[PDB]
Amino acid sequence: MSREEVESLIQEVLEVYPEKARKDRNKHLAVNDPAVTQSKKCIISNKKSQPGLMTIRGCAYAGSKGVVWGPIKDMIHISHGPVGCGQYSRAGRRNYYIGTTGVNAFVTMNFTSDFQEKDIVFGGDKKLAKLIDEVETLFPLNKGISVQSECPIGLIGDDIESVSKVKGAELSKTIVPVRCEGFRGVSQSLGHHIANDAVRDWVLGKRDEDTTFASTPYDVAIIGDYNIGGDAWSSRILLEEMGLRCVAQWSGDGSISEIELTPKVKLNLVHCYRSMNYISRHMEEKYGIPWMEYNFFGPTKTIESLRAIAAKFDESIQKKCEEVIAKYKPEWEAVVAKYRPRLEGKRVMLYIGGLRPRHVIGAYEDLGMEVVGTGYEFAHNDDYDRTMKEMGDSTLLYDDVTGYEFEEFVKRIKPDLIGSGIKEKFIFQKMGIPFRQMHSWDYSGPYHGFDGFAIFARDMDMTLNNPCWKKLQAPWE
Amino acid sequence: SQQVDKIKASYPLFLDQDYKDMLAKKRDGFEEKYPQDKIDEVFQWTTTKEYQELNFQREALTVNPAKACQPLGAVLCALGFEKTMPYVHGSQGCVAYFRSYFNRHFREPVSCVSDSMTEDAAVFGGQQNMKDGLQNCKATYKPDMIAVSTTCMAEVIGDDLNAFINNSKKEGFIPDEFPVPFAHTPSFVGSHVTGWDNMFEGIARYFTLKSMDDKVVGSNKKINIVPGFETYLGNFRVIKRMLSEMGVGYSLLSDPEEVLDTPADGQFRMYAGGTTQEEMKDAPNALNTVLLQPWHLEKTKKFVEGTWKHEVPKLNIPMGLDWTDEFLMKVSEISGQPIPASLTKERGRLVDMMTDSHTWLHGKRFALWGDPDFVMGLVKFLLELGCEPVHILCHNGNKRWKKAVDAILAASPYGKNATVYIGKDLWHLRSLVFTDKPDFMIGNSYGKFIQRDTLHKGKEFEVPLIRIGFPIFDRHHLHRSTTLGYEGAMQILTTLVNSILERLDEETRGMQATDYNHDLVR
Amino acid sequence: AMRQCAIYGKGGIGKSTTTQNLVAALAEMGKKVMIVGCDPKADSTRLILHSKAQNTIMEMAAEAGTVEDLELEDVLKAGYGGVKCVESGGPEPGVGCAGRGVITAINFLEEEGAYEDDLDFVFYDVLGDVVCGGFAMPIRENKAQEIYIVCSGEMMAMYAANNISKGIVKYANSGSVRLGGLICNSRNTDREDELIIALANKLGTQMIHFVPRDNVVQRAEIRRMTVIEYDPKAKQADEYRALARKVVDNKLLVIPNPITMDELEELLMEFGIMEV
Amino acid sequence: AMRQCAIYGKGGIGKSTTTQNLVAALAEMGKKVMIVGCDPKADSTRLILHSKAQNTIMEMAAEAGTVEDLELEDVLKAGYGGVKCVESGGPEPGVGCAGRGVITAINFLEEEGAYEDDLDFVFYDVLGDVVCGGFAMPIRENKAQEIYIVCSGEMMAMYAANNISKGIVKYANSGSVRLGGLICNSRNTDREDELIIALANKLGTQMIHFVPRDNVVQRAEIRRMTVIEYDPKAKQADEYRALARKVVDNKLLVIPNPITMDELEELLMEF
Ligand SMILES: Nc1ncnc2c1ncn2[C@@H]1O[C@H](COP(=O)(O)OP(=O)(O)CP(=O)(O)O)[C@@H](O)[C@H]1O
Ligand SMILES: Nc1ncnc2c1ncn2[C@@H]1O[C@H](COP(=O)(O)OP(=O)(O)O)[C@@H](O)[C@H]1O
Ligand code: ICS
Ligand code: CLF
Ligand code: SF4
Ligand SMILES: [Fe+3]
Ligand SMILES: [Mg+2]
Ligand SMILES: [Mg+2]
Repeated sequence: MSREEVESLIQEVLEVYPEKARKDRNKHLAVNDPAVTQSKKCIISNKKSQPGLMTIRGCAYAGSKGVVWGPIKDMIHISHGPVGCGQYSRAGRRNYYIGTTGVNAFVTMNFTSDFQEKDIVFGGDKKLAKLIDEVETLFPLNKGISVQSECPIGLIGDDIESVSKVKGAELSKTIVPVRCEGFRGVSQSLGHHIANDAVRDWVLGKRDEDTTFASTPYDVAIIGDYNIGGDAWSSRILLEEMGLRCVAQWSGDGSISEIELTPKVKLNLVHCYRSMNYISRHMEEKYGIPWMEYNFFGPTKTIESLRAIAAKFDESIQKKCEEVIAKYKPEWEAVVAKYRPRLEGKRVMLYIGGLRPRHVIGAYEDLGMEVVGTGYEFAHNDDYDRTMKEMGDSTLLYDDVTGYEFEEFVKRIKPDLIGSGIKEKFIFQKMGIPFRQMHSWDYSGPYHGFDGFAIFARDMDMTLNNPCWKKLQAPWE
Repeated sequence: SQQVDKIKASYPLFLDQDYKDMLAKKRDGFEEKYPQDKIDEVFQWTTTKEYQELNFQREALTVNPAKACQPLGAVLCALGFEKTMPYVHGSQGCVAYFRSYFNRHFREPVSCVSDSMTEDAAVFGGQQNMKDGLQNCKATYKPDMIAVSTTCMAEVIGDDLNAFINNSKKEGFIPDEFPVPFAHTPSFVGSHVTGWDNMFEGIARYFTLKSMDDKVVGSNKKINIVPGFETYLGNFRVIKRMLSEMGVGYSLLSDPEEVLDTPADGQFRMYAGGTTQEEMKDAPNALNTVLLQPWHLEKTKKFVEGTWKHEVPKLNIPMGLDWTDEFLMKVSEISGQPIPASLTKERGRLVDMMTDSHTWLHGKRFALWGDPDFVMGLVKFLLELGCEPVHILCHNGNKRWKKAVDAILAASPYGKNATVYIGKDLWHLRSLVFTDKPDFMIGNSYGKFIQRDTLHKGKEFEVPLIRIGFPIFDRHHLHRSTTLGYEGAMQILTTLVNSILERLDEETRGMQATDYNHDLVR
Repeated sequence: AMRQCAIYGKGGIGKSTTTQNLVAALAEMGKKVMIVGCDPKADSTRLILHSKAQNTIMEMAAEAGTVEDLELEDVLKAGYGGVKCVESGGPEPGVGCAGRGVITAINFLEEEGAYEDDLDFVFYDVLGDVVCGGFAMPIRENKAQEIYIVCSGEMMAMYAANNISKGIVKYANSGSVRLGGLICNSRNTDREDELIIALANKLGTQMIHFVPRDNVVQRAEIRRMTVIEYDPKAKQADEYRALARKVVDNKLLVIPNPITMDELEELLMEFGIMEV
Repeated sequence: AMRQCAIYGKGGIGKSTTTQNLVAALAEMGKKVMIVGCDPKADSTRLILHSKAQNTIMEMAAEAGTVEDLELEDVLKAGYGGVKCVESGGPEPGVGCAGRGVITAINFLEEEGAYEDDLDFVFYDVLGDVVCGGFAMPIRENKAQEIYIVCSGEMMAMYAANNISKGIVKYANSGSVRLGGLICNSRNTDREDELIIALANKLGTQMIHFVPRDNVVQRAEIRRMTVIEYDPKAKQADEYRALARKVVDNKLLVIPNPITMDELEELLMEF
């Protein structure tokens, strides 16, 4: 608070770095101006991380396997390479699904080619071919396979496209080779892009010349909702109560047939712009399908989204929209009446991935809370363009923040609440600052939609006002 | 919908009729799902001996492994040294996973850095990343030591850690005397425990190799203890407690017990406690060195015997009654200190517990998995308790270890129905608990999906999971437990017999059906 | 109608010289050609551009930040006869991963659409030893369809030819790539032409042309040009035109049949190698 | 006082032949020597063994599943003069990662105590295309302390020398590996000896020996032998003994000062 003072804090924190890192990090920290429309004038993003500074970022494999492909429930996803990557990512993300796991669905499982030294030296294409035969033997109801490359696959030049084509034809199966070796790009983000392109090239066009699906004018798809703790379900219920038909959700609780049917819809509803804008633009260019961003975090944004979406159709849908909004009005008003008095005026700092750092702000504001700092691991400048108008003047923005920076900023701004990831959580709890996981929802949720808002409000209150936070100082000190 | 005074999270929210209806429409409309009867038929097939034969013919596919990769272990080793920053040369995705993995098991901060090698560093090598990374890390987080390991991309391209680190020093990116020990930790060799061995031997070498000339075995009158890969805080603690109780001078080499358990008192402590650099430098002057987990400390053992000239005792992990006895007698022999009355009494209290609970333990059948030393200690103690290990799995075990465990099994009439599996995974183990059902599984949190699968066949086929091992993500604070020594044996015994009794109560809780055996007193 | 060719053969056997002179000859007869250098030494386009340099894809990626920041205009340059030139780039010896450089570079060229179809030929100039998958990137599906192997009548050059054919069979059978012939870059050995013709038959291919050892090559090279540009009516210039025409008109594209070490030793003995 | 030596140079320049003929001569003198082949075509010991099949470390590892299951006496063989021979091995061309094969093989040798036993010399025979970190495994600390670069009076072969010296510098500055000299494997070019002596001084090293071009080298090779074994009294055999003697008594170990591609062009015009 106060622009000169925030700029002072930034320069103080930067003093610890060597010149090269100091010069770089300076470009990734900003004091917000809601007026500014071109964030390139104010902050730089989507650049390589400085070595040794404890970035919070992950890799392209996390962005491809962990985020986009992993949730698709009736396919089997191969972590191709050594045993590490697939094991750390096994069931760490709560992309919820309905299925019979190990039989027709496979999301929580870890399939891997478990590369050994002889596989590196002699290459793994023969092992991958045999692995695919064994998958078909032991999991006959799988509806397709993806091959998610880890680092060594990309270095040694294994030809996984050729293997996917030959085995695909031999077994009449969709097999999707993904070059998401983790050293590509600079973060999870290039993994999104690589994964989108793999969907485009290997899956999405499968029904291009099939007309057996009966489409309606109210057909939509939810693009970029990974159903964390059931988020997509509590969004999908609203769209369908509004009279729309949700043919697909990408990719939380998603199925390969939903993906193949998606080119038949009338409108693509994009929640996560960062991870799925690529295939959204593709679908408009090839199929003529328009897309629109929406936001189902909190009642103000949900209501605004529902009306914006409904205006895209006809009067019948707009009538149903207002009827949905009327139905849920006393529910979220009771949530606000109960929890807003407990949270009013509290100040929050966020640090998340590529969407939620701006997207959840409205929900905090519906509870009378103030977001005084936000930032992203891997957003691009078109994300910051959308962020600066959502944030207050002289709030702090930080891109690819370091462990050191984030801590120093928190010590000076002294938020009442911090919303970030598992690698941040236990640091700030020890400083006595209430912390909410804003990736995993701290094993709670959903937070999307009206039903989600009630849980979000409950969770923020339970943590911010918990009796544990008064107990950190021993009485004799 | 929500009632504001009884808000529903995902469970049981999505059991509401309107959500159930919506999910049914999603499935039938767009998922083109196999019919339920087909799903049931395939599920039943996956429980058969026919499926098991296909399953065990796998040569290329791994499903649900029960191991992780080398640098995970290197990081844990490095965390055990005073003000030491683990540093993994290579790709940053790895480090985000290492930290998260450990965050979830210990519920604590885990500090580790990367030098973020990207595509152009893969092609040109990571020398510049090491230079900037070391300078940056030192300036920013102010460690007294940086312990360098590698991710697999840096191992494929053969980045020479030694050269890169020395050039960083020669070019003034970090002071020449600043300690930067290193180890190559290729993920496509061995497992996380191999990484721990490699890191430790690297650190030991760094502090002792050049200064052996003034060393004299036995001159500091201590015993070195090397714990290996250890994720139970209680295990570091119980070893220190017993040695102090005996009045034995000791030095625990790699000791992350403080940094993994800092108080929440208003400040974040990036570092706490740990083995000091002086302790490592002075280690060759110890009477001897004891390795707590010998089956993954073979490189360390070669270095300690060949360079420090310590006559490392041939000792099993100190788990269960016999092997804790042998550990204490060997420590007594090395140090000259008698085993004190207090530890003798503790032993007798474990024996008392064994006599008290033997009737409920007798003949109970277990499947179990984990790391090689842990698994063999658990097998040994199960035999002592009159239990039957049946399915013993160690995904990262080797042939010599398997023969050693077969020999332990053969030495007891309770080992007659047991088979030891190496290089097999939890999908293999799944088949085993269907075709040759045990009473319980002892394993880590990944076992919960097997329990779920067995219940779906039927309540009478369910195999309950007993959580002992690593990682444990779906219970809280079990990392504070002990598995070593008499104290760990008491904790394990208690967990086993009460797992048995908990299940028997569940099976006898049926009013006017099974509750004739719902005894108050057991 | 765009033909892609990959040139293989032992290091220092004359791949880059022969390729660039061949390509210059091709341009000289009106063909539109691109040369893709797949050798981390990055000297595969020096004679076509004039100056000994050309900024490589990998170093320009390192300058711009990542490969994603790279523009085709920055790394693809035209030289003699309008030939388009590009180098993968790579590390200096004994560090890094040259193989990944080739992978990155060729994926980049594909993605940025460098294969415009205003091209009659693409030639890949590839590292001698081919020690990993990356150096086979040029002969995967939708890349080079024809392979020419440069060798000579020396034992080491012929073994390499045979060894490289071993590696070829994998990609010929997974894809459509074929061996179009052996180019004999002469080392003035006894009965050199008959020896290579004989090896060609063993493999099932042909000796597509015999290139004489001429020091007009060393002349043009220090002058940083092809012979075609340096002295258009040298006899060696006519030799490259001849090779160029044969390549254009070649229809012999086979899957090679590698021979054993004992077979290769017997062949050289048949041609007098043990005679003093 | 075992001396570890690594041989580098332009592809096709004669590294493997020169190394094996050198080693035969050392063994003839009574030196105990091990040759380590660091090339996936595994042809570094072909002339020393030539009797019975050689199995490579990587091939034997694949058959056994991992390197840990491998024993040293399965892959380490003795040939002419009791010279001990071992090959890294690696994939056929165009697949896998030969660089990692060399790393793995040398790590194995280190771990299994190959460098115990009282050897006077170890030679690493490396391939010409040093395209990654793995092929510089032989010059890491605790490996080769002396590098000999084989060259000739041909341009490509001097540019290779210089460029290899470039690569050597990061290891030389960080450890104890040093350039021991240039070995001129003659291509019968005009005033070749003077010219290589000249390049040596710009770099700061020496031309330790001039090896004549003699087709007996190729005749011996066809018979899978060194000249020392094939024709112990040939002129060329005496050349290799001469070379071996210099190597035995050599003390000149320096850090290379590579020159510009311009200075090299200067050298070749001025001759
Ligand atoms: N002094 C000499 N006179 C005549 N021929 C010689 C020679 N030295 C080596 N040769 C020949 O040169 C050819 C190549 O020799 P060698 O195989 O030793 O080269 P190299 O080891 O540098 C090939 P690479 O780079 O693939 O590793 C062999 O046929 C060998 O007989
Ligand atoms: N036909 C020829 N006559 C004379 N010298 C040649 C001929 N072809 C190539 N050379 C020379 O041989 C050397 C190696 O050629 P180069 O094309 O660089 O080999 P590679 O490309 O196989 O590494 C170069 O100096 C070149 O000038
Ligand atoms: S996909 Fe992205 S880091 Fe858009 S990689 Fe990440 S389940 Fe975050 S801010 Mo984890 S761009 Fe989703 C995300 Fe947001 S895994 Fe989840 S919470 S809305
Ligand atoms: S960026 Fe994997 S965790 Fe690593 S050392 Fe290799 S096995 Fe282990 Fe991303 S794709 Fe994966 S997670 Fe890293 S390795 Fe690369
Ligand atoms: S062999 Fe090829 S893939 Fe392996 S490191 Fe060397 S260059 Fe890279
Ligand atoms: Fe905690
Ligand atoms: Mg060339
Ligand atoms: Mg050789």
